Amino acid sequence: IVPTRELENVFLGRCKDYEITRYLDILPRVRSDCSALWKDFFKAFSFKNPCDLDLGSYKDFFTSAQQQLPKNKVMFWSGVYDEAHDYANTGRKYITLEDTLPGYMLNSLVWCGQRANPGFNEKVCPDFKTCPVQARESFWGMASSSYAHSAEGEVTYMVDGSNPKVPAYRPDSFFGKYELPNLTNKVTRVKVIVLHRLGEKIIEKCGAGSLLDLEKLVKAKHFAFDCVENPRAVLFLLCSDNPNARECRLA
Amino acid sequence: IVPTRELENVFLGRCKDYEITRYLDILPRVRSDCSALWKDFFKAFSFKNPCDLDLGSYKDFFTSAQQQLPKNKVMFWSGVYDEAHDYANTGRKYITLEDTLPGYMLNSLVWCGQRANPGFNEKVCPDFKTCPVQARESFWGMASSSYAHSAEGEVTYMVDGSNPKVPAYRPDSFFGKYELPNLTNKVTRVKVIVLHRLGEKIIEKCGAGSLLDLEKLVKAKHFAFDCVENPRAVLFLLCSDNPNARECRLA
Ligand SMILES: Nc1nc(=O)c2ncn([C@@H]3O[C@H](COP(=O)(O)OP(=O)(O)OC[C@H]4OC[C@H](O)[C@@H]4O)[C@@H](O)[C@H]3O)c2[nH]1
Ligand SMILES: Nc1nc(=O)c2ncn([C@@H]3O[C@H](COP(=O)(O)OP(=O)(O)OC[C@H]4OC[C@H](O)[C@@H]4O)[C@@H](O)[C@H]3O)c2[nH]1
Repeated sequence: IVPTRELENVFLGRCKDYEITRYLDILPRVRSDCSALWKDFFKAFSFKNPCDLDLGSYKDFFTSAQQQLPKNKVMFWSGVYDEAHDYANTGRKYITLEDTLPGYMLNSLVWCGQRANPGFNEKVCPDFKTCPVQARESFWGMASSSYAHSAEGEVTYMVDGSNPKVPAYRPDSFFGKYELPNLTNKVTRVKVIVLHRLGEKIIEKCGAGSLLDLEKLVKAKHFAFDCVENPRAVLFLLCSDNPNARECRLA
Repeated sequence: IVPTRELENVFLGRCKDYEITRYLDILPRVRSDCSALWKDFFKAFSFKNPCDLDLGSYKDFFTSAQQQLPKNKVMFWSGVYDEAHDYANTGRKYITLEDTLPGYMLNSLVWCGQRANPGFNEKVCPDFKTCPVQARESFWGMASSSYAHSAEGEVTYMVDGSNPKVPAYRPDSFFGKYELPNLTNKVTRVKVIVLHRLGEKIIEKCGAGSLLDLEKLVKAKHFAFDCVENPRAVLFLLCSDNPNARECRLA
């Protein structure tokens, strides 16, 4: 795995771009400036073995970078990156982690520590299947935890109901590990959107299988629950990429 | 209008973000430094009255920032910003100006010259509706000229076929003034997509009115031509935002 070149300049430029021009009437600005956020992010991993991290490593960075999130708008997603982010629509309909400042800054980036100067590796990072899980998930797991902990009102969760190999809800996804269990009593309701991919066998349904497990967990955390499969607004987005599909037939 | 804050920092950050991380497998990198782009850009408007620009002003910036564009994937749009960009899909289906380095760096920014130090106005810029035509259009007009100049193969032009106040095709739009005249013999075909917004009345149709004007122009420059109104992939995208529209009735 190749680390991102010029990591600090990419971080600092995305940061400033965001601060001044991104999600302006959608998410609040952070108090800390871009240089103070870099200091917190860099110290989490710098000057240490690339596997020497834990879930507390970026704690100071996420405290500085966390934004209050708009009630009823927070979305989580598993196995449907593209469909969830198309539907959420750059913050216009829902917020995803990828719209928040830290999620926007680090999305797709690749970085790791080293002990020798300059304290990070610009040549290679290890396959993180090689590091303990708490190190491998130190950044995105704490991102998901801090994100979910800030959610208020109804939350939305979009899942894949057509994957034979991967249940729609599973406790070991980032959602199952970091998000569902970290929703606070300021959350009222979990609304599940199940994707039934076009022209494919339906593997999971509302009220059965892992959606029923998920329903039970939601009610045990004392929230309301509802679930829908291909609501129309979402079906039309699917149809846009596959217009000849049977499900998309008009009048 | 209020100008963008920290224009240099925004421009440089967006520049560096793009360079390293954006459109990597879709559009080539430019040879120039972010600092060398900023100098060409700033000198175009700095230390001048705000309305003192013409088509020529930004010439060096656009010569530096110009990327070779993927054959057949170049899209133009008039009056349908949001729908054209949703369908083009961040470069996956088509390229728009806003996906290229200069379009990305300046998209939605506001800036203007002044003559006293620091050479730009950080308080107020005129609605350039106060400036002469060639000064209003100095930047985006020269952007559109240079973009159109680099297209090869088929190009696609999406227009609004439902605006009673503005014809689908206009010789004085950016497309008629800056894009169409600059298509080279490397271009083989102009493919028009007419949008008919849902539950609104139909104003323009292929083969008639201003689209007929456009068809004759295109063929006289020796390009093939075709035209379609709400092709299904675009329709489904319109329906996803208004699923109750009668045009969206499912089988
Ligand atoms: N957005 C992102 N960019 C990256 O560069 C990255 N690298 C690792 N990850 C992690 O890999 C995960 C994708 O694995 P899935 O099976 O499709 O589904 P879940 O496992 O439930 O992830 C989705 C949840 O976390 C985010 C969001 O809030 C959502 O609810 C990323 O989420 C992220 O934590 C990343 N996530
Ligand atoms: N901020 C901003 N960013 C942009 O990327 C941009 N692109 C155009 N404009 C301005 O938005 C205004 C809207 O004018 P219209 O009737 O919707 O369409 P046309 O006049 O045909 O301009 C659109 C074509 O040129 C650009 C692109 O390649 C597209 O093909 C225009 O005065 C244009 O100068 C822009 N303004």
